[PDB]
Amino acid sequence: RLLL
Amino acid sequence: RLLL
Amino acid sequence: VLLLDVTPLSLGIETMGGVMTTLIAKNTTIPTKHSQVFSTAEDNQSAVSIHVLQGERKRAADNKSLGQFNLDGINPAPRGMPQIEVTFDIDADGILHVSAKDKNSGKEQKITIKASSGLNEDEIQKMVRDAEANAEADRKFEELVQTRNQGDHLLHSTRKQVEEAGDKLPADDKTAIESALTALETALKGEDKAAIEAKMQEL
Amino acid sequence: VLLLDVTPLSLGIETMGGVMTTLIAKNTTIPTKHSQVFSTAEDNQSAVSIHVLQGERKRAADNKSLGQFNLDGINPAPRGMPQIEVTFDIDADGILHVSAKDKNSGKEQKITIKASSGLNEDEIQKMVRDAEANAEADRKFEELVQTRNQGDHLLHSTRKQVEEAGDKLPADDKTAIESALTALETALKGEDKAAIEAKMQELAQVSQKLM
Repeated sequence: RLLL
Repeated sequence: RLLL
Repeated sequence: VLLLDVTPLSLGIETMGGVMTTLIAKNTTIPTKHSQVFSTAEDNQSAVSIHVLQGERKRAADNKSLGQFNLDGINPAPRGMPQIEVTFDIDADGILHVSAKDKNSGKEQKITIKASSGLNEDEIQKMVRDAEANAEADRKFEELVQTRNQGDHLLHSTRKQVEEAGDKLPADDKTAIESALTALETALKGEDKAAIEAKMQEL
Repeated sequence: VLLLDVTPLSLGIETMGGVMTTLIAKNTTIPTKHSQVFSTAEDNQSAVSIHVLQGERKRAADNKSLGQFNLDGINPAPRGMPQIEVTFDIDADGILHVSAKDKNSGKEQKITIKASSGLNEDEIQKMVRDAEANAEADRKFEELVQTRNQGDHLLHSTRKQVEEAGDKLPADDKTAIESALTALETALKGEDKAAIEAKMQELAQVSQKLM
């Protein structure tokens, strides 16, 4: 789960 | 989603 | 034993794709705390924006925004490698404590949202209903973003793979590549799963 | 209008982590077809095993196995790059058609599971209850597997990154790394979210002279  |  | 304090809707953070990751699921008896480790999407990403949300939809956009905060100072790294832990904590008072901490550099930012914050009892029922009214259209979004995100992963995997064998790649192979990559990325900006899986296929 | 033939339990496939990805969610009106693209877990992986499952749990092990099949001949590639499409298709007869096709090499294998297959009306109610009973413990597995899998990604990320700057890497940095890598991969084999994140952290502090 990647965050921008 | 990867598989083996 | 007679009555219970429960979270009326799910609480989570918005992630890559425009989706929303739930950290505290709907109807959890509030005095609870959950933490999940996330990372960055881009290479050399220095900060992450923790966008707090309340809702049941798949689109972070179709939910209640409780607040947002930035956790910067993330030492440059290959995307997917920095470790950032987001921790949602709701005390008996029903006050939400959303912290993020670089599990390496030690940095940590915090935000505290008071219990009066959120969708009122009215908005809570509409949320729940739209969730159900749209359940399938929401499912379309889920399968879309998973694929979209996977198309992102390919665009980069490939782009970098070019360097890993620059001259090793004969013109009209290497040129044939640079072209489709352009094509896919444009498709990713789109929302046609069928089209995205196509430009993916092309590469 | 008076009756709807519908799926009693969710149908999906087992994916990395020991988890299970749902392709046709519970109570879907059957005639339906959903496909989702997956990939491989290992570098140079040549085949993928499509393990079909019926259930509501998070552990593919706590669900009903309707069948399993292999789609091989996947040309060697960097992990996460091959494209495999799994398509679950249930017709009006309630017959399930699970196909897997290399979205590149064109290879495609299939399996057809008849509607008499799966958990009976009984097992179906037990499945649903346990799902509710264990909801939280299942929630624990999810967060674990998500982390575990992210620990996996770190082990390899770092392992390869070693090569990309082998000699550029000073002894007691490069040695301080291989050691942590050895420690983490073990933690991954276990199931302690805390310790997995712990070794992930250790590697994140040791492997810094190449961040």
